Amino acid sequence: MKKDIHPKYEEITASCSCGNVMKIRSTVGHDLNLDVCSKCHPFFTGKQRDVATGGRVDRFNKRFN
Amino acid sequence: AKLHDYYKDEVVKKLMTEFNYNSVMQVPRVEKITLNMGVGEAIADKKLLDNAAADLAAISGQKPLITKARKSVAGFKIRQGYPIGCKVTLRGERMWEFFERLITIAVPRIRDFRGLSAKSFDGRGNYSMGVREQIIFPEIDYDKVDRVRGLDITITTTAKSDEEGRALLAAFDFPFR
RNA sequence: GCUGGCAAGCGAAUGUAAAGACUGACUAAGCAUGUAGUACCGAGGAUGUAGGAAUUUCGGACGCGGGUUCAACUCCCGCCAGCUCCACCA
RNA sequence: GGGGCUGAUUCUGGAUUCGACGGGAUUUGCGAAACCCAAGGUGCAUGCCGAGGGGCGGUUGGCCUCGUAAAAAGCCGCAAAAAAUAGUCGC
RNA sequence: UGCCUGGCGGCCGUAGCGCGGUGGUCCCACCUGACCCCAUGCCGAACUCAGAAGUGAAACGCCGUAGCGCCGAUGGUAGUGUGGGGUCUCCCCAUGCGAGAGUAGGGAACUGCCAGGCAU
RNA sequence: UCCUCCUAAAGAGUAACGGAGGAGCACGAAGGUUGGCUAAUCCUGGUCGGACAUCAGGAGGUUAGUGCAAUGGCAUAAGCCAGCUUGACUGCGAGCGUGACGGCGCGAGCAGGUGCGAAAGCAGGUCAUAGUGAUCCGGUGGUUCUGAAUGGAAGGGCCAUC
RNA sequence: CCGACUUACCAACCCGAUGCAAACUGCGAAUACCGGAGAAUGUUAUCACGGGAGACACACGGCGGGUGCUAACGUCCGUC
Ligand SMILES: [Mg+2]
Ligand SMILES: [Mg+2]
Ligand SMILES: [Mg+2]
Ligand SMILES: [Mg+2]
Ligand SMILES: [Mg+2]
Ligand SMILES: [Mg+2]
Ligand SMILES: [Mg+2]
Ligand SMILES: [Mg+2]
Ligand SMILES: [Mg+2]
Ligand SMILES: [Mg+2]
Ligand SMILES: [Mg+2]
Ligand SMILES: [Mg+2]
Ligand SMILES: [Mg+2]
Ligand SMILES: [Mg+2]
Ligand SMILES: [Mg+2]
Ligand SMILES: [Mg+2]
Ligand SMILES: [Mg+2]
Ligand SMILES: [Mg+2]
Ligand SMILES: [Mg+2]
Ligand SMILES: [Mg+2]
Ligand SMILES: [Mg+2]
Ligand SMILES: [Mg+2]
Ligand SMILES: [Zn+2]
Repeated sequence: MKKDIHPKYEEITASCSCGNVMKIRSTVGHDLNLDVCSKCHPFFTGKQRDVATGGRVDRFNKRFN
Repeated sequence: AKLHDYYKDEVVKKLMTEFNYNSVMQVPRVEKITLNMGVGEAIADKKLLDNAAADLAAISGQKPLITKARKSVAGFKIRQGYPIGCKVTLRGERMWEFFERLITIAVPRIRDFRGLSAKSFDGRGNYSMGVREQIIFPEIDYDKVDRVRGLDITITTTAKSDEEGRALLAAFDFPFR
């Protein structure tokens, strides 16, 4: 690395809304205190259901046949 | 290089028995990580180049190299030597440090993240993939930015073949389809 | 369900047919073909590039072989089409 | 049959016709032809000789059929034989 | 004295590509990390300065492969300097010099210095 | 007027109102040294980005490039960047090539003082060939000179230059 | 009608052959020319300087050519 031409690059804490607070190195400065992350994103860890044939909610079949 | 030191032995053990290797050096490795802020429509105002060179510096702490044209394509009316974009390349420690940030903190600021393409290999499996915004990175917020530009990330690896690179990335837990 | 059959009735106290073997010609028909999957399309499994949205050049400075070009009708040759000069002395 | 000037609104090498009309690529829904399938329903068909088709004739002969072959009807031609067309303008 | 390795040359297209798989006791490469003293017009991609945990995986080198690139006879042909001729936009003879391409074939380099590591 | 190719017959030279193109410049860097580097074209992947840019890998090896027209060359690179600088110096110059001549060009090396490189060494412009005009007459600055009786001056000569 | 299909037609690279080029050469002669050595021959035929000229209108044939019509007792170049 060259001299002081690049910005400061030190470890900065990052806490999500789940059980993972990381201490990766970043130049952001102030602590992240971020939101939903890879370990808790709905991509592979929740709500895999999609709109794939849900259908109209039927309420007519509540009076007679 | 936390992910490096943690997963190096594990991926070596996996890939050796997967591909019938006979040496430690034969396992596919990671060469570098490259990223170019391809700012083309910036001929009229040079301030876009400075904005790109600041946003890329914020994304990865370094000084982006202001690239120059070498062909002067008339389809956009450009002359060689004029600044067009800025590229940043990271090796080793910085490569690993940026890799964990692009792996872990990349989802919250992006939308419709249903995975990444599994056919982004340039024959030899170098995994060039693009993102459509910069605020995806935690370093850059939306209040301080005026324009919206993406990135052309490329994780250049030592893998001999595309399937070896894909196995490399899957062992590194990258979100494929 | 008429019912062989008894227990807890009768009026103040009584409805009422069902899909599980398919072992086999593996219905017929023009011999065949599926014994519950084939003939049939559908979510019973699904995952893909026609067209609807916003940005650009393309026309039109020409009649045209090119060429210097990153490139032009605007730069230098030749193909025509207009203006103009000469085509004379023996 | 031969020379010179024009083929330039620019001569000075970089016009978005501002617009409608071709063509490109980017961001959206879907229809086995923008998809790759027999599994729910559990019926009587794939194909095997197919009959000539709206008023008339006809398409890879199967888009329409069934019993052992006949009316054929989902399209195309005759057909819609409103295409007769700015403003001003005589008895 | 024989094995292979390193450095410098001669010879620079039979001396170069493709395929097969070997080499680590030595030497080379890969590599570790890097405040220095040096370096990137960004990053130890290259220079390097501190070394041997591992590997011959890429290289480098070695052995065979006739798939190539090439070297290429004899004979023949084209051409011609002289003299002498015809039917003279071209050709014949006596003479020497005799190509290019294509056949037969050759071929998977030799060789000189030290510098070590090997058996002797 | 000058230069490049062929006619030009394998040394030099060689004509036509022959066939084809350019030159009457630019550069205090586009020169010198040192260090470093190697394209044109095509294929694959990738956010706008497209037959086209900026990226990552591969095929290929000069089919790119030379400030310019053409020829001959350029890998040690003459092709491209970075640091320092003015040798784009002064007086000479053995030898040679080319011209009838005026002339033109190459040139080892010497003396003085510089630039780069640790050093060996390189630099007397630009990869080379076009980018140019004799003499006379006058202008400008210096002069180890000449100064028509003397001492200066005028003027002339000498050097640089218009 | 999708067109079954080739309709005396045209059709990028890539390979396999067939030709042409003064301004194409991965190759390549004879002759021409320079230099080094040697015998034989030629009235120094060789070079330098000085005095004196003449001359710068050539043509044909042979050979390799431009131009022309590979036409001219036509024209332009090189050798005898
Ligand atoms: Mg190996
Ligand atoms: Mg012979
Ligand atoms: Mg021969
Ligand atoms: Mg031969
Ligand atoms: Mg000659
Ligand atoms: Mg150099
Ligand atoms: Mg010095
Ligand atoms: Mg030059
Ligand atoms: Mg005069
Ligand atoms: Mg006096
Ligand atoms: Mg004076
Ligand atoms: Mg000759
Ligand atoms: Mg005399
Ligand atoms: Mg005389
Ligand atoms: Mg004369
Ligand atoms: Mg005369
Ligand atoms: Mg005369
Ligand atoms: Mg004559
Ligand atoms: Mg003659
Ligand atoms: Mg003749
Ligand atoms: Mg004649
Ligand atoms: Mg005459
Ligand atoms: Zn989380």
